[PDB]
Amino acid sequence: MFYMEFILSLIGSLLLIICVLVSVAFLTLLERKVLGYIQIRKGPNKVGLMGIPQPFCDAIKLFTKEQTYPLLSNYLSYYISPIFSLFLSLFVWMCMPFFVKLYSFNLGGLFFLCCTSLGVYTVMVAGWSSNSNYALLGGLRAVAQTISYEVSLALILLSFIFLIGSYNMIYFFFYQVYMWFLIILFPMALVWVSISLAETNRTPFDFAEGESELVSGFNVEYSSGGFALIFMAEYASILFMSMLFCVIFLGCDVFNLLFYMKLTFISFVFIWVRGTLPRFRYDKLMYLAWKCFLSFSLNYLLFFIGFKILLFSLL
Amino acid sequence: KWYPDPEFMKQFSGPVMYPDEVTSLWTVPPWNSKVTPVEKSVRNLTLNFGPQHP
Repeated sequence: MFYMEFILSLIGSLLLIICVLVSVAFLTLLERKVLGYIQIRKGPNKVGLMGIPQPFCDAIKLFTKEQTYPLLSNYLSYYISPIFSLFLSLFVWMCMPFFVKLYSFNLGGLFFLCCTSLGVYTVMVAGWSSNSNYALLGGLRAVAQTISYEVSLALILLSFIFLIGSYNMIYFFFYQVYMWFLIILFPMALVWVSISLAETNRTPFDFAEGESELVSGFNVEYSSGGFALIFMAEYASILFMSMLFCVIFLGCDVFNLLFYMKLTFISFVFIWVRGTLPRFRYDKLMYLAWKCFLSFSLNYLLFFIGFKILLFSLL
Repeated sequence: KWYPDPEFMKQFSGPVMYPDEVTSLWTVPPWNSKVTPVEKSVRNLTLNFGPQHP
């Protein structure tokens, strides 16, 4: 009955939270192994049996490591941002689609836009709390990157949204029931990888945390426990985008293991980029954001709007 | 004949034609009424890049 409904809804949310957290913490190893073999390294195979408990080992180190809090009175404000970031990276999951009702969450695309937007405030205030020009430059560069890409991200969404005829994500499954949707929108997939990669701040768009240009960007002044939360937040983010890529382009077959095979392959693909590409410049990226992607997205918008008008004409 | 003389032209010409303790104090008559900006010194940001830096 009714309270059966609510109890399960909370169990599912809680159950998903532990899984996504343990997955991303455990996924970190797969980055370290996989990148280890892109390079001709062997990757972690030392601790436990073949480095399986490597990420648990990492967490124990961090939580034991003290919290080298910055200048005297910043305690809270420096302690806020990691919470307010890991929260977004997790809670963004709850809109993800199921056939087995977790929610009746409509406007899921809008909610995606919103959560992906809120990352700016976390990084920016984090740098501001740190109060170190290195951290501050990182935040500004991080802010500019995310804010710029959201513009293209929105219009890109709309192409799919029109092609499915609603904002409810679930209809991606019904429209993909015959033939996958990548093979229709191939260029969008490459662009969407880049947009997703920009959001999660991975390379080639690695300006926010980065290395060798800023020490760690905003992350530079973060002690252990805060750092662990930021680091987990980023990987919860990289997984979610991998899921969103899977549900849009590659079948949305939530009740089929092949969907989870596809999750791993896409998250692998993110790493596959990590070990291959070099980094962009500031300005060249902004050209790529406004002068290249926005034009691209508008054309497809004007292309598919006509197509659906023609489609509506036919039926 | 009396003609408007510099005394008569000094009747006006304050920030207030009946100057008081404050208007008579400070005066700002830029005749053109178009005062050019005066450039400031925009000190830049300093970064001790390196040594601890890849």
